[PDB]
Parts: sequence; structure tokens; C-alpha cells
Amino acid sequence: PEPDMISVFIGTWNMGSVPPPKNVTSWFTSKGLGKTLDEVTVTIPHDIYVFGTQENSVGDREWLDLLRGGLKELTDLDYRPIAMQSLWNIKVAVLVKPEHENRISHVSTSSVKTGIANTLGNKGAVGVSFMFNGTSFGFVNCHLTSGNEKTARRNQNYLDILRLLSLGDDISDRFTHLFWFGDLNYRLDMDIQEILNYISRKEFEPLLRVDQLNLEREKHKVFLRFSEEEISFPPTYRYERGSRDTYATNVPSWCDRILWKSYPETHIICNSYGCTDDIVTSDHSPVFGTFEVGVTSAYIEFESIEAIVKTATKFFIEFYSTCLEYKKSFENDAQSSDNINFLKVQWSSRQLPTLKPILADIEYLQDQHLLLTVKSMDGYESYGECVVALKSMITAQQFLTFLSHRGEETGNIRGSMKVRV
Repeated sequence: PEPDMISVFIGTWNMGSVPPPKNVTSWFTSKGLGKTLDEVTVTIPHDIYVFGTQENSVGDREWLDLLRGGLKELTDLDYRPIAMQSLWNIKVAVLVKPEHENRISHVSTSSVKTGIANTLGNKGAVGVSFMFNGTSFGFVNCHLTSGNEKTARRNQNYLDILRLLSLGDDISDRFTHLFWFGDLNYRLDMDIQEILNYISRKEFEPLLRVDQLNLEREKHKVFLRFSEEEISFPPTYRYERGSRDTYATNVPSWCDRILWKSYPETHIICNSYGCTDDIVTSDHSPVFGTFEVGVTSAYIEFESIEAIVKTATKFFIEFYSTCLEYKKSFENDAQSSDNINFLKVQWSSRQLPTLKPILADIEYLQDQHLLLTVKSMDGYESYGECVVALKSMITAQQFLTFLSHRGEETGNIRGSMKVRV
């Protein structure tokens, strides 16, 4: 009866403060350049459409009506808005096929301004989250600091959004699938003429080697734990308005991006990632991404858990899951330190709780996830969280993962657990 997979469309477009054209068909249908949807059979009406825009001067009401009208003319379906959020001229909207409206719950929205001198809200982010049956989704649409030289400012904008957006403890591990897209504004570290030469040859690999987002991700400095699909479309900025023949330091760049972060052992596949070449009202080309995503419609026991945490003495663990009705441990009963500012802490089975899932079916349990948070006895401060999938843990089996807190890696965790049915 209920679906076990959905198709999600994500579109991002910096509209350049001018009216869009009446027809943006190519954007909605993943047609143009890059990884595209070419066949009739794969160009499907998606279950969820998410539209993120920047420099959007269309009124909220009017823009949503254009999206609803556009989807209706395209699909013959009356797509239902489930949420929308604007921050000044940064706007996101989520629309769902009518047959799925009953499956949506726990809708949330949020926005954050980023700036030192500027808090107008033309730089920042907007966010929307919800549950589709038992699977949660977060969508963040941003517009970060511009300029070739401002990489460090963009990385800080990212960190500030991650820490301050109140969707649904940062947002990193709040959702089964977190999509982050927009005008990220990362540029190419290369001279204008060399860039244009490579673009003429349709040779994108030499350019992608000097893309600042790729370099910063590779250096572990931003978008930790996010993935991006391979880019095979030309830079989406900066074009002359009225054609895509001519690019206008502001060298050509892939400013407009879609990235995702998913819970372990989930099903997610990127089916398209590209840009249009026939929408020409803005100095940016619209970018599309489509995804196939899995959705979901007994005693959990721990033999032991060991963690290494950054600290300069006693810690406990909180266990959280949507499949539970929340639970906690006693303090660690052992600790040691090979190195200064790191503490190895151990919890024997006596210190650890037994968790009780709501249903006992294997098909239900294999799709669930546990959130573990390590907190200090003194102050109840989080020193790190991680997510463990139950899919491979159903004898005792070992999990091994890493602790994160507010965008910093803060240690690791290893444990033995049993899921009995």
C-alpha cells in the first residue's frame, strides 16, 4: 500500500532580481546540461518538488502561485504546498503530489541572517523540514558571501547557519536526509582566460580541480559529511542576460550547488544534477537535482560502549529514536588517557540501558536509527552525537562511528549491541 521510495526534485536559482520567464519547463524536468533526464519514462512527476531561489523579487504569494500553476500545467496534478519560507529575497517552497498530503507531518520552517555589517537578509538561509511517513527531511536554501577572495567568510556563513537554524544540538543529525542548496558562491582559483579556454573545449575536470567548494570539502573545512553528485555541466555564473552564448574578478564559477547528508545505511540515489541552457532572465542558470529516496512506514541491548572524547571527567549517554516512546545511561565506570585533551571512557553493561522499540517486526526495525549523545555529568553539555543504523545490527554486533558537535568532529565511539526479535 504505502510507498517504500519517493522521487524528490530540488531546484536552485539565483534570479538576479528580475522577473522570471513564464516558461521554466527545462528546470522542472531536468533538461539541459549535465546529468539530465532524457527519456519520457524517467521524466516523471516527482513526489516532492522543492524550489530554492535567491535574489527573488517576486512576491511570496505570486511566486508560490507560479510554481503551483507551473506544476499543474506540466503534470495535470494539483500539487499541494506544504510549506514555504522567505527571508527577504531568499525563498523556498515545498510542494507534494495530492495523494501524499496525508503522509506529511511535523512541518517546520526557519531562517537565519548571516552578516557582519549587513542584516537585511539578502545573505543567509531559509529552511523547511517535515516527515514523510516515518522518514524525516530537511531542506536548506542559502545565499552565502560573494567574491573570489571570501572563501573564509563563506565557510563561516555555513557554520553560523548550521548552528543557528532552528528546524524541527545542531541540525546536522536531526533529519534522515538533509539537503543543502543555493547560491553557495564558491569560485574557481584560476585566471579568466584559462577558464574560458577549458570551457570552450568542454573540459571541466581541470576547472573542478580548482573549485573552492571541492578544495574546502577535500580539506575538511566545510560541509562535513555531505555528498555532491559529479558535475558535468558548465559553470552557471556569470552569463549575459538574453542568451547563454557569452559569459559576462567574478570569473565563471559553479556558484549554484546541491549537496546532501543522509543517515547511514539509507537508500538515496541522485538521478539528475545539471543546469538549464534556455532560461536567460538572470546572470545565473537554474540548477536541478533529482533523487530517489527510501521511505519507511523487541529489545535493544548493549554489552559495552567505549568513546574517546575531547576534554580537559564523568560522562553519560542519551539514546533517542523515533521508534522509541528517550533513555539514558549511568556514568562511565572506567576511563584512561594516553594523550592530553583526550579521554577514553568506557561503559560496562551495568551502566547501559535496555531500549524497547514500538513494533517488533524485522521489516520495521531494520529501517530505524538510534541517536546517541555523550553528555558531561557536570553541566549536561553535549560533547558529541552520532547516528547508528539498526539495519546491520539485527548475537551481539559491533558498531563503530564518530562523534560530532556543532560542526566539529569531537571523537569516536565503538560499542557492542543486540537487537532481539
